[PDB]
Amino acid sequence: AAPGKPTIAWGNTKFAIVEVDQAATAYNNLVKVKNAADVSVSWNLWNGDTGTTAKVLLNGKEAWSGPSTGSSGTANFKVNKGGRYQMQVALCNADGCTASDATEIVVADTDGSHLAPLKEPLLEKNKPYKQNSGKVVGSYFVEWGVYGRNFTVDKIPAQNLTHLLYGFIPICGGNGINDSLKEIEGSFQALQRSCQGREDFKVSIHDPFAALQKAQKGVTAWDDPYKGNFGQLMALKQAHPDLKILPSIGGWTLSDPFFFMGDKVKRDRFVGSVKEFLQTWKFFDGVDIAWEFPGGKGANPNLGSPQDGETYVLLMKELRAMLDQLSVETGRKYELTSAISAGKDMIDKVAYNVAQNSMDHIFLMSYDFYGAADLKNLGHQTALNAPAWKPDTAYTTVNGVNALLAQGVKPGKIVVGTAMYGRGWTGVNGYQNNIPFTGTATGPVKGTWENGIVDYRQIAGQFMSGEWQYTYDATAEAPYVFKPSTGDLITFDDARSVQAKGKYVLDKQLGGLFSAMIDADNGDILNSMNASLGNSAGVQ
Ligand SMILES: CC(=O)N[C@@H]1[C@@H](O)[C@H](O[C@@H]2O[C@H](CO)[C@@H](O)[C@H](O)[C@H]2NC(C)=O)[C@@H](CO)O[C@@H]1O
Ligand SMILES: *[C@@H]1O[C@H](CO)[C@@H](O)[C@H](O)[C@H]1NC(C)=O
Repeated sequence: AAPGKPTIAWGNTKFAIVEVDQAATAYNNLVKVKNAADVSVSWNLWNGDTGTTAKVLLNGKEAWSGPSTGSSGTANFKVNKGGRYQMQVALCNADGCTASDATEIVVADTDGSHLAPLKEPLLEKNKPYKQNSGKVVGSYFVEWGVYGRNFTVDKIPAQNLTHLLYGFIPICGGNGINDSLKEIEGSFQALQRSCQGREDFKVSIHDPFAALQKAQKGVTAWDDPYKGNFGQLMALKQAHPDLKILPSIGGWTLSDPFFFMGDKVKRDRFVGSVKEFLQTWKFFDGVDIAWEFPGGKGANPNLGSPQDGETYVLLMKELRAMLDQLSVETGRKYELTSAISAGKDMIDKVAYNVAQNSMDHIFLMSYDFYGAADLKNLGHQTALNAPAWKPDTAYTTVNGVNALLAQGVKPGKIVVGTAMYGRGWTGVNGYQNNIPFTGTATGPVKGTWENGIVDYRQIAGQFMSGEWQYTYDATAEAPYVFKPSTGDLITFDDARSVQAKGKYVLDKQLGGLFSAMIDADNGDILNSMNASLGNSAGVQ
């Protein structure tokens, strides 16, 4: 007679191709990429003959076979593809095979193949749009936004984006390499701990707790291998397979290492570490380079060289070559993008007409044109055009676009930036003709989280009532609010100025719109980005 029916032993059923060490702070130890997950199953036979061969089946296909030598057994084998499998133990003899009932096993991998889709309702004022314009609709999400801001990946209105950028991936390095981080309490030390035993100029993760270990919706079970932002982003990819999720390397305080990459030894090490990062974290779709900025004038006053423009072009070409190779190895398309200064002087330090051939999208940082760092020269921080009271204003969106086009950049490469926050001043005084910008300030406006910066959610929620004036400057295409009793003046984007940018993008055949930072919107800004680019209302 055929063997008795085996009973699968109670035991762990959750396995991982990329293993996470739960007691490690160094990135080198935190993540272990394997070629396959090590899976184990045991069984007992309570009734009948134990057979002569035991097999482990996954969805009916043998993953392991061995002699059946007694009433209990154990099998260890490898599984090289993530997902969920119906696992059975079968006992066989010459008279037949008898299979256990199925037990589901989970084999995790960093594409999120083991995760249920993270498909969350739109929150606040966000309304559904279809991504059918063919234009970029992008936004950055910041790693540390999950703390005080409480803005997690399940709050991203992901169906309303084509591109979600993750800020920010650091480049390893201590003294002289990441000195800009020392201005943020604890942050330089946090990077040194993440990078312990890891070569300078390789990428890492700045905050492994936020990125991988903090419990979040959909990744709360203790043995879920990937939690935090990365686990949720994997689940988000399962819900939105066409969303491009890009890691952004750099930003204001993590850009110092780029200034050393004129040394090809370092640049090669960096590019290779980016490839390894994308092979490790399969849910990412390419790389965004947020080097602030070639030539200097970013966070570090001691960095910047006339060589930086050449280094930037070489870096883009080598990144593209690495991504093209990764693409044909995987069958996937990978994107290379960069966030760049929108000032003409800064733009002209780089030959973007050359670099554009390596890049899918240029994220033009057409914001922060004015702010509390200068209390004497006030202006619109993210306007399309110059205002009527100063038509020679240098820092406008159009002037940045025009600087790129004049180099020879194709317009379809250029993604115009919108702000989901305001910048502002206090004590504005001595202005003429009811235009507060013609005055001078005494300090920064009180911020939501940081001095001189106010989330758009708070502008709409608190500063559009009471004593606050509201004015839309139709020449500049820029709104502003002003409280005369205290001289508080805030410059920001609203639905109308975003609409003007979207129409400008369509008219000039630009690439689309993007914002920083997604957590600060109440929905008004992203809704307008979508509508103004011609995306249809509804769900896809
Ligand atoms: C588009 C651009 O280059 N904007 C600059 C701002 O980024 C600078 O403010 C800095 O912003 C970063 C985040 O991007 C903060 O981490 C940093 O603390 C902040 N620094 C200061 C001094 O506010 C700004 C500084 O003058 O310069 C541009 O606006
Ligand atoms: C900007 O400064 C804030 C305040 O210290 C910090 O939280 C954040 O990491 C900085 N942003 C970037 C992109 O460096």
